[PDB]
Amino acid sequence: KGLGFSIAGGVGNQHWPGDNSIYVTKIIEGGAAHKDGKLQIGDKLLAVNNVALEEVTHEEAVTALKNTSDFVYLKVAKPGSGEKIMEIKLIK
Amino acid sequence: SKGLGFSIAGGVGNQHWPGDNSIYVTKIIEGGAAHKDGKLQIGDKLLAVNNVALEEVTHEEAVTALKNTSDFVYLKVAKPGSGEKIMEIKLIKG
Repeated sequence: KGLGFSIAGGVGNQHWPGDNSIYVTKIIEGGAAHKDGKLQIGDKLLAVNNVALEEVTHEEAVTALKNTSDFVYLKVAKPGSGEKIMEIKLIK
Repeated sequence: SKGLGFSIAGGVGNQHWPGDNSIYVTKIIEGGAAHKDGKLQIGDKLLAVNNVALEEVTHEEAVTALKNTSDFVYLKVAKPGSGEKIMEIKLIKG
């Protein structure tokens, strides 16, 4: 990053007991994610580009974030919403 | 994200055959843009999508290039056999 944010969670690395989801835990100031403004700390990462982030390890979630091009398509759910999915496009 | 009517495989870190990083067409949907145009074939090696070279890239990158396409798409493609090596194939999204 790159995109200026950090994540926690993953299978075998649960951020809440019993939940395998990836979560944003840190958003760098004046970084790509921040400058856009849509992404918030606590948001669940559903998918990066065409790679689903449900039931993957933390390492796979990082790999998925590296192997975008400069063009990034994030799918995200806000904590306690819907389920409603939201798309966030970002440039590295 | 897909209206060109085909799927790919291969890529750095996701080789279709050992040692081979190339992107290959592995599926073509009957009735789709690729099918109705008729030039693209299962087995074909995909070299570019518009401005994006696909020589030594991850599968995620190759997919992403095909994701960020508009109405008219330019594909560069390597055909085996006795013809010209590179074929360009332009397609309209359905």
